Amino acid sequence: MIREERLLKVLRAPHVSEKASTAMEKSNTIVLKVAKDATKAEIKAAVQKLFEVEVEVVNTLVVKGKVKRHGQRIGRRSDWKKAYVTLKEGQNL
Amino acid sequence: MKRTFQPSVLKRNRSHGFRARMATKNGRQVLARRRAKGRARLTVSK
Amino acid sequence: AVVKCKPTSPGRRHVVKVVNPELHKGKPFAPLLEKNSKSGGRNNNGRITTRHIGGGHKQAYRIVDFKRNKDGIPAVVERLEYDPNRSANIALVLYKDGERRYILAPKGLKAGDQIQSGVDAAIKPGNTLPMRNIPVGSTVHNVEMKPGKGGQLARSAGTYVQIVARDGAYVTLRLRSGEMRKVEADCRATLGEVGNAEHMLRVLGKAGAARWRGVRPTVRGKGKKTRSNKRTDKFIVRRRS
RNA sequence: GCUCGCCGGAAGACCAAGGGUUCCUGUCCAACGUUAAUCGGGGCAGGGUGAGUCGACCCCUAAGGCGAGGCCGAAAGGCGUAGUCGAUGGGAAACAGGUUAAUAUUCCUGUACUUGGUGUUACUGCGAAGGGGGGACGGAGAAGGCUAUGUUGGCCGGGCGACGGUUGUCCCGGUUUAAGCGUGUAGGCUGGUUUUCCAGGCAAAUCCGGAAAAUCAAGGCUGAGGCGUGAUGACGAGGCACUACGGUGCUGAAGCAACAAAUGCCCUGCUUCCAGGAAAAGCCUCUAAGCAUCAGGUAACAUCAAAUCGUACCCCAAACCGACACAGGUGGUCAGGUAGAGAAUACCAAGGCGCUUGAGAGAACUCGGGUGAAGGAACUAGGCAAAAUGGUGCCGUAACUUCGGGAGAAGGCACGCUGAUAUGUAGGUGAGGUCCCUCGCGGAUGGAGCUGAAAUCAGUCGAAGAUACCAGCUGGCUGCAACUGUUUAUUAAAAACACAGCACUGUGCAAACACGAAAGUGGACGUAUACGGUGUGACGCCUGCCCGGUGCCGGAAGGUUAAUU
RNA sequence: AGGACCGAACCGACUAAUGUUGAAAAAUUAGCGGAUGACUUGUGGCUGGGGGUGAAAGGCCAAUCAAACCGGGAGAUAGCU
Repeated sequence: MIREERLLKVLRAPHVSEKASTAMEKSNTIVLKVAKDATKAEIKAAVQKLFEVEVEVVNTLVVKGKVKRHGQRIGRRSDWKKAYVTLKEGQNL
Repeated sequence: MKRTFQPSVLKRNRSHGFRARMATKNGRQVLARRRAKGRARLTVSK
Repeated sequence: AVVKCKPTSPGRRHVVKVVNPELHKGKPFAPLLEKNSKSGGRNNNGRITTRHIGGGHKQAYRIVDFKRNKDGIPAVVERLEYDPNRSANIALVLYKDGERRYILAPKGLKAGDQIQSGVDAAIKPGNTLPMRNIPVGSTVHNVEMKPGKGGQLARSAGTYVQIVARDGAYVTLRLRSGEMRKVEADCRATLGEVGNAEHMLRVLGKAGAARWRGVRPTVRGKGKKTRSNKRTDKFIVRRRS
């Protein structure tokens, strides 16, 4: 009951980092960058109906953009949400 | 000694916020003239 | 009863305390506490209009009934309470039907007394009945100026009004200020006189007594009458002397 | 890596406002750092903030804001009803241990807990924008118990000392363990149960309140803490095997007794007191219309969900406010050891630092300090600055006085350590056992070990025994002011201000006055023992005579006078 | 209980010195007062300039005040430099 296209568009792409790798090898957790709203229910539905795997708990956080001023030109980064997804049953990448 | 400027977002946005300014007609004229001038930030950016 | 505290130190070196043991000790009737606390003496605009006022200790307001519309229902007085709003004390009267209301306690009213209003109440202190049934020459308190309000005259401590004559539908009084006024006889009146009249004995001891009561200091900066009403001249007979 | 020093009721740690990525890793020294700058709060790239149990959010609320109708005003606009916003308060729930370079009560093992929906079981009177309970409240004081915490004893594992002794009443580190569950103690509060009736709680009500009777006086409510589970669990020094020298896996015993004790809890309590010390929602009971096989409510069962927002970093400073990486200011919580009256002062535990220019020289002079023979305010407008006492218990303590005070008046007595009284005294803390015992969170008992002052005698050390820091100089005369306090931020802190009391004057309630073209509000949800204005300023002796003129009160034979006709 | 005393945090700096182109456009050194109430403070709201407020100095209203800041009258006027 989460509709279509919305589930496909909610998530942007997975995130790769040392912490992400440690989480993957410790608790089989997946770190994703998702849309702005990116509600927990929408993320759950998208993961269930896209990766065909079960999700135990969904945790999300907002990462504030940085500043990369080039000299008298203050340009701030955009805003994106980081979500941690725990499967507990899927031994996939 | 305690200085004059004591930062407070609540006080600033309640004494010079967009809604507070627009509540009275005088603030509406202030906003209109600021828009005519072309100020990037009308009142405050929370 | 006044107790002269020993002059241990200035500021309560010369204080006079007005204590009265029979007054109830403890919390008041909670269901009768509401708003109208310390206002600060500031109008809606926010400017000073009654200068030398402000502050004061927090005080709750107790609803007190003056109409005495309950007629023919005897009530028993249970205790006496001190009302910070008014100098005079109040009496907690429980009606036979179960009503618990407050009323100014006269001097002759003690705990465990029967009070009944109406046109058939006996002529004894504490009762209330229309002035049309009040014998001439009997002192009164809580006098009413127009029926339906209840006791607009003589509400402060030790205030009494002596009836001199009726002279037709109206009735002529003599207020404590020393002036005779004509009032509608249908107005309700309360027999007896108000309670404790020892208000002047206390001297407040020190500055704090007046300061925390809500009175600010008066800062230094005659016979010009300013009475101009021209509507109650007929009602009033002669001014004070 | 080591030595020396400072803070350690902070110069430490945790939070909200504050700033918004300064936090970690890799890399560079042009400027940014008052100096070189491989370093950093500087530049570039990458990573980091995980919530039903934190808080916000959110239901209703105080001060206060907006304001449909409506009032007023030439209009902008002013007040204001229903209503709606508005915390600085109130409402549902979590901890032990571990983890990353950086995040945790958020992730991992466990015990758990609050709320809402879904369907089932059996029962049944359910249903408010209403009533009632409590929510729900002030200053001060205290005793009695308990907890964190600290100390001592045993125990666990390791030691025989770079130099005189150190197998022992010697040293080293530990002797830690949550939320929940049942017990409901110490303590506090309340008098209960049954039946009939009722001008009240806007109409009604089994509910509250009121009136009658029968019965008991033992029933109920609240209530820290300890107890067993929690936990045959976690942690644990120190050890046994693998190392990219950063680290990895396993093992692991004591983990108990006594004392002290808090600002923390019992306590939103107890006593006193005048200055009499908020509202609403959350929860429970009944009724209005309605429904009365329905729908709903009751306890259990299985399941679902608790959306969204910050979780880095400093938070008495290099990160906030002061133009600065500034001798300044910034709310709340944690509060160890030594001696001590303590949260001041002196040194230490964990923790953080030696403060962004250094080395020599050892002159005059400037700043802050140490001692100085003789005099001791003699200098100076001026005891200004400086110098001296400084505590404990005892003796003693004047004039006056409102009998409270003066007063710590002035002036003297002893202050270390050791032994005896008494191998450690009174007090307190306080285990077993006898007797019974609802028989255990029972009582008369009787001493284990610990604090041990205070008091007398004796011995001894030095010039000084409060020997450190900390810590009143002392009395008299005299003008001013009742005392305490308040302002001239930034030349005058008072002899100025007010101050408790007193005197005069005006105010009859739609009160006087003030804010306002005006609705309206303060006065006051008060009523001449109250309020407004003026003058003086506790207390004792008095406020005496005078109405020319100036303001005020009561008004009159009379002279003068506009609008108006 | 004490608008009590001695005395911490806290509260305005009174006194001599430093600083007077400072560390600071008002602080520090060492004494001094209150420190249970006429006390102080955090968080929100109100009193808006011929007005506010003021235990009264004609103080404060943003490092300023015997009348704050901004735009306009306004290139005010000036027998003055």
